[PDB]
Amino acid sequence: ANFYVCPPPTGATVVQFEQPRRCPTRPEGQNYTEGIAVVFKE
Amino acid sequence: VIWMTQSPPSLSASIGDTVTITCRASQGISNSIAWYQRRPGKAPELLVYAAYRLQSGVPSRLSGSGSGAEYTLTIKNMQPEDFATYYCQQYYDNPLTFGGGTKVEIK
Amino acid sequence: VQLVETGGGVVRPGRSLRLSCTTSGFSFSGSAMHWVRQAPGKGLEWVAVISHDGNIIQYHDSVKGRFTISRDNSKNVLLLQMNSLRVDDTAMYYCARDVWLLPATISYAFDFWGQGTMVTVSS
Amino acid sequence: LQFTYNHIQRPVNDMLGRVAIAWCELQNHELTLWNEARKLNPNAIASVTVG
Amino acid sequence: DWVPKRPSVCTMTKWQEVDEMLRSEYGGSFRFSSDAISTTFTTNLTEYPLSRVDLGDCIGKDARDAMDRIFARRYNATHIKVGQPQYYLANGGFLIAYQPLLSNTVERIKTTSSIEFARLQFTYNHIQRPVNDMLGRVAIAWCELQNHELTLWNEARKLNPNAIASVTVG
Amino acid sequence: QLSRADITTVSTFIDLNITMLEDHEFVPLEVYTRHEIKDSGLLDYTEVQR
Amino acid sequence: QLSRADITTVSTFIDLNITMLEDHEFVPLEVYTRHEIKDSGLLDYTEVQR
Ligand SMILES: *[C@@H]1O[C@H](CO)[C@@H](O[C@@H]2O[C@H](CO)[C@@H](O[C@@H]3O[C@H](CO[C@H]4O[C@H](CO[C@H]5O[C@H](CO)[C@@H](O)[C@H](O)[C@@H]5O)[C@@H](O)[C@H](O[C@H]5O[C@H](CO)[C@@H](O)[C@H](O)[C@@H]5O)[C@@H]4O)[C@@H](O)[C@H](O[C@H]4O[C@H](CO)[C@@H](O)[C@H](O)[C@@H]4O)[C@@H]3O)[C@H](O)[C@H]2NC(C)=O)[C@H](O)[C@H]1NC(C)=O
Ligand SMILES: *[C@@H]1O[C@H](CO)[C@@H](O[C@@H]2O[C@H](CO)[C@@H](O)[C@H](O)[C@H]2NC(C)=O)[C@H](O)[C@H]1NC(C)=O
Ligand SMILES: *[C@@H]1O[C@H](CO)[C@@H](O)[C@H](O)[C@H]1NC(C)=O
Ligand SMILES: *[C@@H]1O[C@H](CO)[C@@H](O)[C@H](O)[C@H]1NC(C)=O
Ligand SMILES: *[C@@H]1O[C@H](CO)[C@@H](O)[C@H](O)[C@H]1NC(C)=O
Repeated sequence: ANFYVCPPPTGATVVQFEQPRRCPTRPEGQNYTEGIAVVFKE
Repeated sequence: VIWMTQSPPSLSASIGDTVTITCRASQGISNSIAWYQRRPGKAPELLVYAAYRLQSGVPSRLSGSGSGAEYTLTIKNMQPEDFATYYCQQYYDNPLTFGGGTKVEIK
Repeated sequence: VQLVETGGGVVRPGRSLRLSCTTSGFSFSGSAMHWVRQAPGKGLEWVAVISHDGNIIQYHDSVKGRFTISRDNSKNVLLLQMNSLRVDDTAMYYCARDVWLLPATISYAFDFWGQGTMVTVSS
Repeated sequence: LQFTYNHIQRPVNDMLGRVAIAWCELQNHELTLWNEARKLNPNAIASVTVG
Repeated sequence: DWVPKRPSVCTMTKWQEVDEMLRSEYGGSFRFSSDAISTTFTTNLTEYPLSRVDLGDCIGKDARDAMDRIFARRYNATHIKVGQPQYYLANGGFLIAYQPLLSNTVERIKTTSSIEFARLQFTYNHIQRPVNDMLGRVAIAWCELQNHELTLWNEARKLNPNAIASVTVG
Repeated sequence: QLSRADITTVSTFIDLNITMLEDHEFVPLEVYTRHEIKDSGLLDYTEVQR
Repeated sequence: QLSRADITTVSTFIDLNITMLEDHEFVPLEVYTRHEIKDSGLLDYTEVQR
C-alpha cells in the first residue's frame, strides 16, 4: 500500500467521458429456402 | 555433391565503383545460397542468406540477386573495407559446398 | 561474441586427434554448431554439424565414418574427435555457429566463426 | 464435417453476437450511473477511469 | 527394358502438396495443421530418418520438387527458406516432408486407410481454439467489469447503506 | 465555443472484443480412392478373362 | 491497528466461472482395414494363380 497527497486541481488539465457507442447490428440469419431434394451418385 | 562455380576468380576495382560477382551451381538450388566475406588475416563473416536476406549490420549498398542455378552479388559503392575474398556457399542439399572464391583488390 | 579453438598440432598419418571449440556471448544450447576446414591455398569445405541438443548429426562424404562430432551444453564446449587421419586432411579447422533464424531449425549457414587452428598431417 | 462445423459455428456466432450486443448496451447503460457517481466523489471516479 | 530398381520403385507416394502447413508444439508433440485441406497431423518432434524407409529415393526427389515449385510460385516475394527439408513420421502412418519458412516482416510405413481421424482433429481444434479465446475474453472482461462496479458500490452505500448492505450481505 | 474533441476523453466502458468464427470450406479428401484400391491388386480376374 | 482480514468480507462481485474446453486427441479408427476387406473374399485370384 502507498499513501497519496492530492493537491487541489485546476482548469489546466481537463478530462471527459466517452459518449455511448452505437452497438453492432444483429447478425443476419441464414437465407434458407425449404425444398425437397434427391441426391444421386455415380 | 553440388559443385559451385564462382567467377571471376580475381578482379580489381577502384574506390567508388560498381562490381558484380557471379556464382553458379551445378544444379538448380532454388534460393538456398549464402554469401561470405573474409578480409586478409581474419575469419569469414556472413553477408547474405538465401540470396536476398541481408545480414544485420551489413551495408545496404551491398546486395545479392538471382534465381535457380544463377546467382550474383553486387556492390553499388565500393569502400576501402570491401576489398576482400568473397565466397558463395549453398545449403540446398548436403554436403555443403563453397565457391571457388573471388578476390576483389585495388586497381 | 568470441570463439576459441584448441587441440591443433602436427600428427602422423592414420593417427587420432581431438579438437575442442569454446564459445561465449551466445546461447550455446540454443544454436547448432558446424566445422569448416581451409586447406593451404585452397577453398573452404564443410566438415560436420551438430544440432542444438545433439540429437542429429550429419557429416561430409570425405569424412563420414572417420570423424566424430559432439558437444556439451553444460560446459558450452564443442568437440570433434578425429580418427584415421590422412595427408589430404591438412587444413585450418574453424568452428562456426549456425545463423539463428528459427528456434530449433538448422540454417546450414555460418554467422560467427572462430580464430581457427592448424592440423598438419606429415610423416 | 461441413454440416457439423456449420451447425456449431452458426449458433456459437449468433450467441457471440448477442453477448457483444448486450455488452455494448450494458456499457452505454452504466454511463448514466458514472455521470452521477462522479459528483458524489470525483476523486475515486476519476482515479479508476483515468487509470 | 531393364532399369535400376532403387530409382524405379518407391514404398511411399506423394499424396498432397500443402502450401501452408502450420507446425505448433504443445503437449510434447508437434501438430502439423493444414488450413487448405482441413487436416491435422501429430508427430513425436523427432525427424524420422529418411534412410529408414525401404526404397525411398523418390521421396527426397518428389518432396524437393514440390517445395521448389511451391516456394517460387507463392513464397518467393514474401518468405525465406530456413534450413533444409525435415521429414516427420506422423500418427496414422503419414510421412510429412516439412520445409520451415520465415516471414520478411529399415522398414515399411503402414498408412491408415482413413484420414477422417485427422479431419476431426482439425475440426475440433478449429472450433475449440476460437471458442476458448472468446470464453477467455468474456471472463477477462467480466472481471474488469466487476472491479469497475466496486467504484460505484463504495459510493452507493453512503446514499443508502440499508439497501446496499441487504443485497450484498444476502 | 469549443468542439467536443478539444477535451481529453477517457473510455468509461470495459471494452470486450468479439471475433466471430470465420467460415470454413471442407474439400473432398481420400487417402485411397476406390479406383486406387481396386488397382492395388496384382491381378484382376475381369481384365485377365477379357 | 488491525489487519485487513480481521473484518468480515462480502463479495460484491457476481462470480462467473469459465471452464475452457480441454484439448482432445483423436486416434485412428477403422471398422475394417483395407487388408481385412481384401481378406473377406473367400478366394483370391492373385494367390490362387501364384
Ligand atoms: C514459440 O514461439 C517463439 C517465437 O515467438 C519461439 O522462439 C522464441 O522467440 C523469441 C522472439 O524471437 C526469441 O528471442 C529472440 O531470439 C534470438 C536469440 O539470439 C540468439 O542468437 C544471438 C546471435 O544471433 C542472432 O543475432 C545476430 C546479430 O546479433 C544475427 O546476425 C543472427 O542471425 C541471430 O539473429 C545471440 O546473441 C543470442 O544469445 C544472447 O541472447 C540470449 C537471450 O536472447 C542470451 O541467453 C545469451 O546469453 C546471449 O546474450 C542467442 O543465441 C534473437 O534473434 C532475438 O533478439 C532480439 O530481441 C532481443 C530482446 O528479446 C533484443 O535485445 C535483440 O536486440 C533483438 O531485437 C530474441 O532474443 C526466443 O529466444 C525464442 N525462444 C526460444 C526458446 O527459442 C519459441 O521458441 C516458441 N516456443 C516453442 C515451445 O516452440
Ligand atoms: C512416439 O513415441 C512414443 C514414445 O514416446 C512411441 O511409443 C512406443 O510405441 C510402441 C508401439 O509398439 C511401444 O512398443 C513402445 O513401448 C512405445 N514407447 C514408449 C517409450 O512408450 C510411439 O510409437 C511413437 N510414435 C510414432 C508415430 O512414431
Ligand atoms: C523472387 O523475388 C525477388 C525479389 O525478392 C525477385 O528479384 C526475383 O526475380 C524473384 N524470383 C522468381 C523466380 O520469381
Ligand atoms: C478489440 O478489443 C481491444 C481490447 O481487448 C480494444 O482495445 C480494441 O480497440 C478492440 N478493437 C480493435 C479493432 O482492436
Ligand atoms: C467457480 O464459480 C463459482 C460460482 O459459479 C464460484 O463459487 C467458485 O468459487 C468459482 N471457482 C471455483 C474454483 O470453484
